[PDB]
Amino acid sequence: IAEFKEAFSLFDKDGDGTITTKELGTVMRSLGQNPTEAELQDMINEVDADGNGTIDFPEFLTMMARKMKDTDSEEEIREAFRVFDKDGNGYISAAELRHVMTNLGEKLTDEEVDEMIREADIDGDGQVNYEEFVQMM
Amino acid sequence: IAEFKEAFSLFDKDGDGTITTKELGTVMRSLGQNPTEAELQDMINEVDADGNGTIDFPEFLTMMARKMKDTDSEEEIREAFRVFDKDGNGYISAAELRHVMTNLGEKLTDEEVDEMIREADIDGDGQVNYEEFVQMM
Amino acid sequence: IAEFKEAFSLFDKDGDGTITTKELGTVMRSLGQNPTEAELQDMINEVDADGNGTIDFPEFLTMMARKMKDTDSEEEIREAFRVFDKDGNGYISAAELRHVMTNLGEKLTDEEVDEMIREADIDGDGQVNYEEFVQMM
Amino acid sequence: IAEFKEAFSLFDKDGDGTITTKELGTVMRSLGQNPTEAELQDMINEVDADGNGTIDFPEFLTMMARKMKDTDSEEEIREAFRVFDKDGNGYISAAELRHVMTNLGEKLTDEEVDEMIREADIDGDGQVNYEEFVQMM
Amino acid sequence: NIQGRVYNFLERPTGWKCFVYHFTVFLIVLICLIFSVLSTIQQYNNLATETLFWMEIVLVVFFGAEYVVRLWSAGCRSKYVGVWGRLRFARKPISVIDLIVVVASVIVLCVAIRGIRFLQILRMLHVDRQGGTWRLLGSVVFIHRQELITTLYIGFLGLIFSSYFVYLAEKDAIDSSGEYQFGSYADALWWGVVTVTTIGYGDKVPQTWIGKTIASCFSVFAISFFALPAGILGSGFALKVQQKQRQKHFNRQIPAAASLIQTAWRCYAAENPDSATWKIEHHRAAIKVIRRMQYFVAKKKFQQARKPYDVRDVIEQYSQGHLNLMVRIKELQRRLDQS
Amino acid sequence: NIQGRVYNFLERPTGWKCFVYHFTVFLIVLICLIFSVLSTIQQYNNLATETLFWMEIVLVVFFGAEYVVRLWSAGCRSKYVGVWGRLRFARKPISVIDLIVVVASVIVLCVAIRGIRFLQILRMLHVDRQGGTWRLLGSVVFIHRQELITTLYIGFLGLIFSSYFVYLAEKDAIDSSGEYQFGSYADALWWGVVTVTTIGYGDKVPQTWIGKTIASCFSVFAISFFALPAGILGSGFALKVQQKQRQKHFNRQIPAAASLIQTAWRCYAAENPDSATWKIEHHRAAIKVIRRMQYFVAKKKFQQARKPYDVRDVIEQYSQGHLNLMVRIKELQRRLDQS
Amino acid sequence: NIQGRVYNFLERPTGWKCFVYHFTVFLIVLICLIFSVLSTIQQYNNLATETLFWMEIVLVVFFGAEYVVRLWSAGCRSKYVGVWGRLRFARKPISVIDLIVVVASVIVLCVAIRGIRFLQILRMLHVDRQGGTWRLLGSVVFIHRQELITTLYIGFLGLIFSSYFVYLAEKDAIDSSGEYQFGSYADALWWGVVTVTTIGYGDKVPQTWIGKTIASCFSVFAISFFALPAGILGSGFALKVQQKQRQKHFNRQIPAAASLIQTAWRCYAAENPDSATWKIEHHRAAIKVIRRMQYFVAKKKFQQARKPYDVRDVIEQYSQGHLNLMVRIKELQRRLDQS
Amino acid sequence: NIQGRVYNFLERPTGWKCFVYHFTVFLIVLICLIFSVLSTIQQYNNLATETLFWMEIVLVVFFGAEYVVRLWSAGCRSKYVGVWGRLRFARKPISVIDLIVVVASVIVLCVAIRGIRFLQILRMLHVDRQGGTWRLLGSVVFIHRQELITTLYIGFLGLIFSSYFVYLAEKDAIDSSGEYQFGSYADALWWGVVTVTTIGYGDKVPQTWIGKTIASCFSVFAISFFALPAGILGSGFALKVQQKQRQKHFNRQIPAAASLIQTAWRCYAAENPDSATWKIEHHRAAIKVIRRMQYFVAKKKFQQARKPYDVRDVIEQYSQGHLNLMVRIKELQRRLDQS
Repeated sequence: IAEFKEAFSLFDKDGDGTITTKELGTVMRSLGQNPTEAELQDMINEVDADGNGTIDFPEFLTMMARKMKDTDSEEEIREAFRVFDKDGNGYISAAELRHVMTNLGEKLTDEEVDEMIREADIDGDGQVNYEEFVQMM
Repeated sequence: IAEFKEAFSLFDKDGDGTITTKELGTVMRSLGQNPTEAELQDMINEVDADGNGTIDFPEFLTMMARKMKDTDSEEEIREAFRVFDKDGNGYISAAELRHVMTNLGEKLTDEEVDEMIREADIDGDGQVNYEEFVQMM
Repeated sequence: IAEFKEAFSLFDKDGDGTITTKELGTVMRSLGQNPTEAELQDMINEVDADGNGTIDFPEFLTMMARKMKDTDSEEEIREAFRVFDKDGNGYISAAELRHVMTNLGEKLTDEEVDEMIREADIDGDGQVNYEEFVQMM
Repeated sequence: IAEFKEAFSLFDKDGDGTITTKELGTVMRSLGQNPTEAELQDMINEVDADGNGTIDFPEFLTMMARKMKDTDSEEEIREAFRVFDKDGNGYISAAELRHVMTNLGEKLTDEEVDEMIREADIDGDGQVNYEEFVQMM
Repeated sequence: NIQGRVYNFLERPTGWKCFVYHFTVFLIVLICLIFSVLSTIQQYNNLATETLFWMEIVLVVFFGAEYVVRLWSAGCRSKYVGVWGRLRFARKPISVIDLIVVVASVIVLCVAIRGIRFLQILRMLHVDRQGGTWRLLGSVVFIHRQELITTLYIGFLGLIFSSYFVYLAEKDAIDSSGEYQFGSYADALWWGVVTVTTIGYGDKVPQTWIGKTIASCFSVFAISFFALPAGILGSGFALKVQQKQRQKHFNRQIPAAASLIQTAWRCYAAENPDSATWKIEHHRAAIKVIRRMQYFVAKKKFQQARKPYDVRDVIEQYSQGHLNLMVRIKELQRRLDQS
Repeated sequence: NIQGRVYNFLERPTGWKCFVYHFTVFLIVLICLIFSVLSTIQQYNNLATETLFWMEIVLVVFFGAEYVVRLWSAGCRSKYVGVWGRLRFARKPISVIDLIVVVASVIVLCVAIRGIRFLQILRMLHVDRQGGTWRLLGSVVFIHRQELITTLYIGFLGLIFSSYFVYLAEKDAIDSSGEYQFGSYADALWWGVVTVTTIGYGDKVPQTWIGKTIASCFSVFAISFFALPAGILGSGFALKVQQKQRQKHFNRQIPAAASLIQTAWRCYAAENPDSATWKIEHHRAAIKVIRRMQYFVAKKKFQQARKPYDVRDVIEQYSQGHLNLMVRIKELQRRLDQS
Repeated sequence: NIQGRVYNFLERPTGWKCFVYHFTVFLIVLICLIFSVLSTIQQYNNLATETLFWMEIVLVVFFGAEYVVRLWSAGCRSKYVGVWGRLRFARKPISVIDLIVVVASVIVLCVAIRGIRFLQILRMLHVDRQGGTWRLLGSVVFIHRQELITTLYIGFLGLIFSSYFVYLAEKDAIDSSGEYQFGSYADALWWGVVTVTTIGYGDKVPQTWIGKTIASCFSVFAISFFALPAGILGSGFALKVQQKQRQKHFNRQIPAAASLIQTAWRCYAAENPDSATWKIEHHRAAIKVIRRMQYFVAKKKFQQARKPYDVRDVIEQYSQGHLNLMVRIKELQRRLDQS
Repeated sequence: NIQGRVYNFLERPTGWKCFVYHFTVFLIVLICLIFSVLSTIQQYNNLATETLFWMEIVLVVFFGAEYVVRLWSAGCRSKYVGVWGRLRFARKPISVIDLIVVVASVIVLCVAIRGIRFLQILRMLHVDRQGGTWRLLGSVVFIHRQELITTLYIGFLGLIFSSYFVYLAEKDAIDSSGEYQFGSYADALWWGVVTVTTIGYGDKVPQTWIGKTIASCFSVFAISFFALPAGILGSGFALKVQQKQRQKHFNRQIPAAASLIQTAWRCYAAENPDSATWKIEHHRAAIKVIRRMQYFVAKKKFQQARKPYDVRDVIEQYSQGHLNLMVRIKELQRRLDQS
């Protein structure tokens, strides 16, 4: 319990006791992502609980305490798939899913898509049942 | 059928499989039009069907598959003429039409206006019946 | 009748047949006013009747054909005075009127204010009847 | 009575009879505060009574004539405390109050907070009764 | 062009002079109705007939002459020019109503009270020429088609159920004089219709405590479902009225209107290889597509010029300005890094 | 200036002290009415007359003195100064009503119950002095003039048709006691008026299944057209109220108000060739046109300062800022390309 | 995939061809009800029974075949595939109602008028399949839950108090024929329920001046509290309708929808140390937190894409643009101070 | 802190556990009322008395114990601490009502049916503790105070005039049985009150054509003025509800709240010359004025953080950004002209 001190200190390089935009940007650049100032702004804003522009340690605990598999969040993933379903029947073609996940948004690489298509689509036929795929995730 | 591959490839000079703003601007500049970035932005936006900022080939087919002579579009041209009609009677003076089409908007050259005034205004008198003119077009 | 050709041609130095922002600014600068681009923009906009950004001669006739002493415009001047009247009784102190007309808005010079205070305030006492003053103007 | 002439003249260094943004900024910089143009803008706006962008002497008297201990202003201070009260019971922990007043907003120094915590919190225990604290101020 | 002058007066009135004429015609028609009402009363039956004879003989002639003048004056518009154009004008429902009433009055005077009495009522539909009231009400109702259907369906279902329950609880009760009030399901349904519309004639009242309890629980809830369409339509009318104060000024839509027509003509003109529009050879294939895009851009821009203001225009304006300033700033940047 | 002090108290009350006075006057007037009502009843006829005599003899004197004091105090405003100015003040409808009621009361006391009874009712119109309620209702109704006319017309037409059909279906049916209820079109119309306004006295009820079916189909649809004006007006009132929370603060409209007056005076002053305004020779012709443009600009700017906030102001603000920044950026550009 | 084609026709109609079929079924069902009503009347009792027998024997068969076809066609959706999936489909209330009515009709025909008469009424609940009307009304009511409770509570309290006061003032008064109308609190409450809902049967009217005064003061104030829910709901419906004209276009929400799914999968994939997502060693702890933040950012961005436009989006857009331009300007500044 | 735990349960319920308790108490109270109603009926008079005795003897004890527990638990809040603080709590109207009902029940049981019957009605006012319904209705009514007064005044005036005219036209007409219906102005006024509120008991109906014409012209116009307050209030409620979807998120108002308190304390601290706030000698006079300005700035900023979004915030945001960018651009300009 409370091993998050290590990660929080890793993010807090200068040790002021808070996480600023510059530190987050430097850590991201250490991984070669090269984000813009705006993305860092939204990322910090989405966690900020006292509305000061920085991230304190208890806010870090609060953010890390959240968990998935809640219905209010599972419904979002369910609704996201229904945008591409042309009939709402619960089936989507493998080729369409591959094209969408490769050529839009985050643009995953082919290797991640291939692992995904084997973790799902146990049916093997032309249509993939995405409801159980969402359930597993 | 499907001869649009030639035109689409002509627009797609670099061959990435899509039509970007730079390619459209270069093609336009090859014709000496010199548009601004904003005009290209709206022109690409008006066709974009997946909302990515670029034009794919199936979107090109979808755009080219649209046809005029639909009532929902003919009514627009009919309403456009009624702005200049001072009485809504369906008649407009030749001089007023010439002045409007020469000194406003796209500012056509005199030769195009002259061909237009002979393709229409078969009445020959002071007033031109624009309803049949819209019907022919 | 139609002596406005001289003034319109005076404003139209280059003789294109229209009045552009540059010509108006040059004429104003010839009088030492030095306006900003925005003021010229509103001044041209307030007259423009075809919405092209320039002023044509018939629009100049239309603007010059307007006349004051219309109730819809006299009520505006009447309402403007009531802002400074602390009681709505139809009386305002001479000192307050002088201070307002000298230290706000267009900031007239003392000589114009003095001519105004003698063209009005025939009462001579501490309060000036502005209703008849508006009526005369 | 009317000793405010000295302070008003002190603010009005150039003696034009009004208080402009430059004079206020210079006076503030003489004290080492270094404000931005926007803060001076709001500070002048909050007093301006004739809407000209400057401060006249009678407006200075009007602003200085206002007094605290009015219910419409005391309710604001009462509502401000209730944001941090987790129960609305009228009690707040000393540590939470110290942290809030040191790490947010104006960020007072420790010495001011210490004088405050002794001017209030006569109870001495873990919870401070802020209602009487607001009443005294 | 006196033809258009007459057509404006008869069909499209705007002045007080035409207002007085239409007001006089409407009041004459209304005065005609009142004497018809008094003719059914036995006391005034005799004189009313002779008065109505001389009123009708002049009113049928007045309306007959007006119709033919209206028909002739309709040829000023190009929409109705020609014989087939005028036959297209008589196809309008108002002209049909006028023709029917004139012919029926002539036939009635040729030869029956139940016919002339109805004709004098149908004559009231003449006052409104342009059909504005219907053209407004129909649109406002059509916008809200879903909720009206929902509330009517639910109210009807509630009425059907509650009336049957009341009939079950009431069919064996005798009145004070003695006549089984709820002796059939039809009588209970007639009672239910009277109560849901909050009329309450009082001819049928429940007699047993079960019926009274059911009616008390029924009234407070099912009544609202029948006063709801008025509440929906009034709010719709008010909201539609509010938008009239935010209209884009008509003077500013002219350039887009001109641009749409010009771009449409330019797109059409490409079909002739020798048209003068080429004066500005495989490039023509791309030229046609460029003009095709421009036509859609112009059409989209035209529609926005006829709508009231909205936040979307602000968002779009900021979008355009931001990239314009951005590219100029980047250009100045590059000019600086040149050295 | 005690004249203005008195006029403020009588005509333009704002304080609780004036509120108490007006409340007392209104309650005295209302108490006067109640004793008039009880005088018609035979039991209390005698004493009520003598009580009303002594009430009226003092109330006519109280109102008479108040009128002349009100008339004299009206001269503080420049609008009513002078003899003709005061005669202009008595032209107002409220003063006319007060004069009429005072004179009529004096004449009645000089010499009839049907007159004094009506006078004591007309006295209630005194409480409201400024006419605010009418000034609000009239504007709100005038804004929505079209839809009220539409709904009233349609409802009236539906009533006229349905009542005639019911009369046709019902004229031969006998009542239980025996009296032909729908013996004429007038009786059917009286029934129709009662039903559309959902009153339902129950004195006339259809007797045959055809009439009942027609009335059932008629009520559920034509009733809404008569409860609709209230729904329109309530929504209009609420929407008008909402705008009061978005008023531009009164302190910020002063500079535009000063600018309008100054520009108007400057435009007028050009008529005198020797006016001091020339101190700032064919240039005067262009100077007059420049001032003419400035007058219109100032007048346009004044109107926007009295309206509530709207998206158009945001669009205009962005428009001005964008070109300002644009021209400065271009200036810096040119400064750079200088080298 | 004819299974899906059939399921679309039966469950999810959109075309005029399906509209005609549903309209025919609904009108047949409605025609069934009318003959049931006429059977209670003694005159038409005989023939109606034999007509209803042959109507019911075919209508029960028609509905029975339709149910089994509907059940089989429901397996095209993955939600209902499998035996347990189909048993999940029959759990829906509409299927339960259909099964109940079919079984009850079969049992009734096997063997009672009070049962078949009720069954022919419950059959009307078949027309609406998707449950749209309830799905709309329930949401609209749920949004405004507080004010409806408030107004109902206040109206009920006022009714309870006023009825008791009227009972106190009226319990000793005799009617004209002679029957104590307000002989108990229950009768006064029955009178109160009739008056608050503005029905007014007129069977019970106050007789003493105290009761009349109390009722007059009561009606003008407590009536409004029972016509208020309709006014609230109508305005709510209209305001909800207005938002439909400001929908963000569905074509623009696709990239956010894709991004949400991709970020969620990337966040999940970190659990396997050998997953290919690592191909882009204590840095993994920070990588997981970065992906955790990105998931929340994407989820927040998705929700905004499904809401109508609002001023908050304008504020946020200006916020982003301002700092973007600001940092670029500062960069150009630094480039200049380099020299 | 079990005192606060108890006070939260009794005074400030939020959970389903407390919901069940309050629901049970309310249903017990409601069940108490029904047996009171049935006691007035002669048939059930006997048993109801003995049942009510044993119900009341336990209900008075239950409410008595609850009151003292509620009073003790109220001391957890600093607002009610101390003896005078608790006496301040009992000053609330709800506590007064509870004390009155408990004492009255005890006294009644000590010694009368007309008292206990009223007490069992007043007990219904216990269910709502926080006073939310009144706190909402009062505010909503207070916002729209002007239009309600206007419509009520106009409707009352119209009623007064029309009723007198009808009385004048009707006072000499005999009924069928024979009893002058409009024999006095009071009877005509009673008829008028019944018609304006669209109740229509039907006990008084006009008999002469003049009265019928006047009533027909009166109903269609004066009825709307009495159904208008409901239409105003419903729209007001809906518009107030709509604003709840545009609330500024509560998390973002914290810094302004802290800043207000800090600036207020700093402004106060200047009164002591030796306070540590001076550690940051005629400059103190200007320092006090600077802090005075800062206090007003902070107070103004606090209020904007509690209001919903509006276009004014967008205008202000653009205003600030424009000058910020402008001054930076001018600074870069000057840096360039340096060379």
